[PDB]
Amino acid sequence: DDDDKKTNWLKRIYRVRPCVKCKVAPRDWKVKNKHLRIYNMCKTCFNNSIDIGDDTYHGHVDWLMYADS
Ligand SMILES: Nc1ncnc2c1ncn2[C@@H]1O[C@H](COP(=O)(O)OP(=O)(O)O)[C@@H](O)[C@H]1O
Ligand SMILES: [Zn+2]
Repeated sequence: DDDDKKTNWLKRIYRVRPCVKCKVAPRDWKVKNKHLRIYNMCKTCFNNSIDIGDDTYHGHVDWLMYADS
């Protein structure tokens, strides 16, 4: 099944690129209808970048969740 190719790519994508900032925690994400949105930062570093006023790492990549459009 072609959806399983997409699910294990996403599974991988998420497990091998950790938080841009701390580079150990993995990334915050959320599901938005057909897409998985992977934020660049883990939650803790994200909240901290608001406190310290850095917004250099702010951002996300969306990924279509399914093999077919
Ligand atoms: N954990 C995080 N790491 C990096 N950037 C983030 C994180 N959470 C939110 N952001 C950024 O802050 C803004 C708010 O995003 P989000 O709540 O996904 O937008 P929307 O509310 O329109 O869905 C976006 O630029 C998003 O990329
Ligand atoms: Zn982090």
